[PDB]
Amino acid sequence: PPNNSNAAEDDLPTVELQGVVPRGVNLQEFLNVTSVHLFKERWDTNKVDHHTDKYENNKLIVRRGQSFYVQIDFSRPYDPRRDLFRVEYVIGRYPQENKGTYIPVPIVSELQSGKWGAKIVMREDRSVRLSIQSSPKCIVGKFRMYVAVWTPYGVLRTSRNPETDTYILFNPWCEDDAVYLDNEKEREEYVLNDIGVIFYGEVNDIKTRSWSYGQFEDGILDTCLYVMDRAQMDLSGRGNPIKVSRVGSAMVNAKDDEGVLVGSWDNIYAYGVPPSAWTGSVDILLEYRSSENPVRYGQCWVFAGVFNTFLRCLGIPARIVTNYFSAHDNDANLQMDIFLVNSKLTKDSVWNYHCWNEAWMTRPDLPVGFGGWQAVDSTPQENSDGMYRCGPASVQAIKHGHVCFQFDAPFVFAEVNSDLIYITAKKVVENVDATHIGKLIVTKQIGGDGMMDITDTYKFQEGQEEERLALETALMYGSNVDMDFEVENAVLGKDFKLSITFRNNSHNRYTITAYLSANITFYTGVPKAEFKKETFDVTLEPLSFKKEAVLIQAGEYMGQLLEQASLHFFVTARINETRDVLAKQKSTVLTIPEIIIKVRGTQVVGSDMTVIVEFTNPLKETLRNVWVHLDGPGVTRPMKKMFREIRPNSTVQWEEVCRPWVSGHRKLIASMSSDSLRHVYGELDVQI
Amino acid sequence: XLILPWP
Ligand SMILES: [Ca+2]
Ligand SMILES: [Ca+2]
Ligand SMILES: [Ca+2]
Repeated sequence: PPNNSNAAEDDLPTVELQGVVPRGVNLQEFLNVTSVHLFKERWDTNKVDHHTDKYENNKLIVRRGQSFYVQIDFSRPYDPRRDLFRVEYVIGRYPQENKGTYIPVPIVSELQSGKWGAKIVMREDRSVRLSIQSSPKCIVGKFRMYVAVWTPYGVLRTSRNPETDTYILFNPWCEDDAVYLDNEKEREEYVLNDIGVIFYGEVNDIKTRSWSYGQFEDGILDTCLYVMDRAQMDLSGRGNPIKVSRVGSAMVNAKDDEGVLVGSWDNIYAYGVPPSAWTGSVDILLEYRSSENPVRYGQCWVFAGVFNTFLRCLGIPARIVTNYFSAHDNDANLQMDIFLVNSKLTKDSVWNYHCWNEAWMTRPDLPVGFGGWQAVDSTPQENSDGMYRCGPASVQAIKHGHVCFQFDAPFVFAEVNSDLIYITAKKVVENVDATHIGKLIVTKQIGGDGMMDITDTYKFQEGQEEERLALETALMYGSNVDMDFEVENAVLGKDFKLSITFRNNSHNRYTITAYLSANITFYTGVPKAEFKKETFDVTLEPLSFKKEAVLIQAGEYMGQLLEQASLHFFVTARINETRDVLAKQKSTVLTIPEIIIKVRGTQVVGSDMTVIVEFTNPLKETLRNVWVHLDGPGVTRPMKKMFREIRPNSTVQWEEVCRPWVSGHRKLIASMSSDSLRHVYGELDVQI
Repeated sequence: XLILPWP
């Protein structure tokens, strides 16, 4: 039966005997727990290092994928020759190991990357101090903690103890977490800032409303867990920020799901608080928790403020964006249908401005390149699969019009860049406005109360041919030409060719208008930057293939690369004669040339050692003026060796004598640059 | 939040 409530619990036996245990067993032979410490004070190491010191909460709060310290006191000193125990974390009334809701934590010699385990780091008298590491994919929620000692007759378990209940939150500081955000200032504003600013007014008369998110206030964390309980969200999916944010967009509005906030626009707001009176999220959520019924009343910005609290509270980085001239598409055709004005036939509408949320996560369900900011909206406007909810829609997918990737991207696109279509019905299309919708999209700046124009993340600039091509793509995701591109043998440090191929199998001559967008992506699939954008025209003679090779120079991307970065390419082309649109996106990993560094001889910090740097020419071309640099602050003054030429696929070796002058775990770094290939590196750790 | 009339 479903396990969908954090508040519900099961009863874990304290004496889990097995088989027909004879009378008069002496269980005294085995360890028992006399006390557990979680070092959970808000001044102490766990909460400070886990960035949870701010919650008004007396229990331990930690973030997944990061280790924390606890201490277990036993009746006698733990002896691993005779004793075997394990820590357990448990959530729900129906915990299951294969569902992630019964989590046995083995005592291990060494913690391992991304796996639950506990390591003894200190022993004294009858106590052992443990460093516990949780999985970075762990379920978010309030866990019950037990210690289980194994005996030949069964398990001996600590009894229920709410003082050791432990909250595990999303971890933007953990690089193995789906919500990893590698910028501390960004983590401060989008996670730990509990006040903020929401923009409204008009494009030319822009107003500021302050908002208290209050995600650390007493009761709020518990309320957000209760929101998910009220949604009957299966616990096993609450470690997935896609599911958590999609549930949030449904549950924060009261339609369909008995959520938090009733919307009203009727200028009267009978028997409730009028939307403009709220100043923060705390009174709303806490009243929802206590009354267990929807709160009255909100509009766009209140929905987004309360949603922002939910996200940040759980650890999902989040911000509120404001779209000026926000379209409302009633028929899911991705344009504004304005009948000529006939107010009875015309069903679509435009808001002076609208508010919604962005949540930061990878998109493991989407192709590489669509992670990062996801638009999520809790203001009820349109049904998404029978419920009032919206998103996560990848802002990157919206920008290039790839609204085929879930969730609700066509709707969000229509909100930001739909055309106005003036229509006359009769016994006929009369005008087209392509700049009215979404004139400006903003969000609070980092470290201040001012605006940040972020329109360019959602759409290309009005009037640019790319804006048109992305919209035509958007409309196509709802003529006998084939289009494809391949990246011709791309090596890090060298230029390379992007070969876009059109095959015209018809007897017609076509003209093509097209753009290309080349991007750097983290290996987790989050986008980093566009480094090259071109629009170009080409004629397509009949019964012919045609390659258009695009040169991508090293200087265009080398200045923005990161470890394990891949490249993400968009190409969109319109057959002008047919208005047909061909759109493709592909990602590719750069080939990475190697530099191996060895050390011959002893590495004592007094005598001489020999550093062998090896490079192999990865290209079919001849490298020339190959400079090779060696750096190593404790081992060598910086040095360089030159090579006038390295023939194709040839290998050079460089021996360097060094006298290290410091002891410890230092490091050697090598670099190569030539007339063509440049800035390829190698590294080696060395102890002295 | 207001609905704006079509221009
Ligand atoms: Ca709802
Ligand atoms: Ca429409
Ligand atoms: Ca437009």
